[PDB]
Amino acid sequence: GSIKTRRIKVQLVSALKKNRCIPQWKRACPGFKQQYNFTKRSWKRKTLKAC
Amino acid sequence: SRKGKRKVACIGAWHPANVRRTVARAGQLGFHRRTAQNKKIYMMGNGKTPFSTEYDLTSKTINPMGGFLRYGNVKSDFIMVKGGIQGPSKRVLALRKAFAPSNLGKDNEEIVLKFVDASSKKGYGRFQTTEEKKAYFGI
Amino acid sequence: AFKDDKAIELTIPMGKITIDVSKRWKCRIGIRRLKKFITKTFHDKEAEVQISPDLNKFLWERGMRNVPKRVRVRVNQEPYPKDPSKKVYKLSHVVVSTFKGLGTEAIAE
Amino acid sequence: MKLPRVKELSADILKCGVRRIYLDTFEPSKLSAATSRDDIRKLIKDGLIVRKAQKIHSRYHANKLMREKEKGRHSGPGKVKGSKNARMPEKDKWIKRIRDLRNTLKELRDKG
RNA sequence: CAGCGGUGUUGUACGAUAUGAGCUUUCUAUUGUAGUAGCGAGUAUUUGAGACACUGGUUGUUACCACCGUCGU
RNA sequence: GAGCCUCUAGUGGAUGUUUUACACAUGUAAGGGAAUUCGGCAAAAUGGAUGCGUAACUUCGGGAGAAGUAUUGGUUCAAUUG
RNA sequence: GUACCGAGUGAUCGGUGGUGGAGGUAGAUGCAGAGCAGAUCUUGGUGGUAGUAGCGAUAAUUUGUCUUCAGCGGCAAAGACU
RNA sequence: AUACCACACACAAGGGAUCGUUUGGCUCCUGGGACGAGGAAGGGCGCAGCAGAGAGCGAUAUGUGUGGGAGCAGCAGCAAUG
Repeated sequence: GSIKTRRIKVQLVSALKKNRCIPQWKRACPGFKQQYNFTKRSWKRKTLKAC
Repeated sequence: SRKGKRKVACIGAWHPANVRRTVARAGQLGFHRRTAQNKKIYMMGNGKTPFSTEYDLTSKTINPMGGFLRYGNVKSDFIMVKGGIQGPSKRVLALRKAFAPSNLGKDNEEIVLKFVDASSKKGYGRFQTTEEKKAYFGI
Repeated sequence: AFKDDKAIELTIPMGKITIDVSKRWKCRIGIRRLKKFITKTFHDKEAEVQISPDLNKFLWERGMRNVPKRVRVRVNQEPYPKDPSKKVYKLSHVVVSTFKGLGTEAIAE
Repeated sequence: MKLPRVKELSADILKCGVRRIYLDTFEPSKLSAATSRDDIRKLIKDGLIVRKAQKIHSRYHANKLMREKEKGRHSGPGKVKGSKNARMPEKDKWIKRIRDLRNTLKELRDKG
């Protein structure tokens, strides 16, 4: 909801910046072997436990 | 009861371990061949010659007011017989001379008609001819 | 269109064609059966039928559980624009005071 | 600018519900080109977006019934469902009476 | 689909007009006369009316003469 | 601020077919009236307000809305809560 | 690894032709985590049933028109509902 | 058995056994046995030209000195003034 503590807000801000795919240029690099970022999440499928 | 009331409850014992042909089951009803024996001819006549009894001195044809419901007016020769007969209007039937003669007293008696009903078969029919309807109403 | 590019004007017995249809859905199924009547009258089952909004509005006038006894309509026949292998019949509402005397007429233009 | 959104912003501007906004049919291009509240203000001024009137609910029967009940019609034994006391409260009759009588005595004494 | 005949079901359409237990006394012209009304459940007439169906009776109008497959000679 | 009907504000999709039997939610029924069944289970019947009239027993407070009966729409008037 | 053909009572062994693309045996001895049809065995993959059972408690939907490219999507006009 | 069901063989599907390989594991032996109030171990947050995770590093987030010496993995730019 609208009321939040400072500690809860920083957790949300960090959880929101980490939630991104692999940038499209990295895929062209000779040494790079990852397909998809397995740390990506959806609000419909997991809980953060920020509480 | 659960699972329905309009059924036979028990359709057999444990032995024999099959259903017998004598137990009732759901299926086709009607549209079968049937023969009705010893029906008696009350009258024979023609659809467009009027007739009268010794007692009813009106002269009228066999056709009721407005005709028979999904048929209209009789035009050819006709037979009249006692009781009901197989099938709906318009179906074909086969007629046969009786296979053996009857001993029953109800069958072998004479027939003398005094009245035949010619009123409408649609709704309550309350007149025997168009002349009566024209006389009951005005003009 | 029709012979000599005439329109045909006819009356549809909505009361009769819906005799068997359930009270709850009378007006919904009546529309399906008005279109069927047209196609048999001109012997053209695969053709399209198009209902003008004024005729729609007349039919729905007493809600879903009812339909008028008789309705008078003008019909035009044209090749179907989206697939000109078919025909389309276009229906227009004709306002009448009484039905007495109205047969089936063919009118120029 | 999708047409559902045009209705929302118009509803905000004309202080009514979305069910009262009418979009004119002959220039959908002109509507779809809108980007901002100031575009919508102009379209409203030009009459391409219109507020419809309210649906009618007349008091004809209510007034008629009220006048008839004032004449004393209806109101028979087959028209009432509550107790006599619910319809004409007994404590109120008492309170009305005794205030009049007390006021009458007060004036008579004070006037000598 | 309509006429015109025929056979049923319901119960007497809309609108006019007249009456109605009672309650009421308004207007115009102009000095005094003449003009001069309202409100009302219902009932009767026009009206066995009007509505609705079916007709293997009869007249008018409108629509329909295709196409694809299989087996054989 | 019951149920039923409307104003303000908000709302909806597995397609076509008249679609037997057996179901699940419901209606109606001649004459008889619990004969049904472990058992009136289920259903029907009664129902608001106004008046008349109300038993045994009782800790005298109650029983008591006992039971049993009659009235009720529209219109036009009187009379002022009857 | 896969078809054929030969040798052995048998556990098994040998060759030939396609596929594959870099390693492999015969004799005598040594050490063992050394041979499977089953355990309502463990893990992974696949059938029959079957284009079948089902997918539709609730307010309800029709017509035109544009897109969509084939959404009862959007917009107008009706019909309903909380 | 015209078309269903079964088996055999050739071709196409479906799955990942087998054989070939390994910058990982395990066991034994030898060395080592080095933390913190000068703020540890462990947690959080920031820092790249395009940068999510992980690695590296603290607002000095590739600074200074010494020994060397050729490129910075993609794209754009840098480099014997390193």
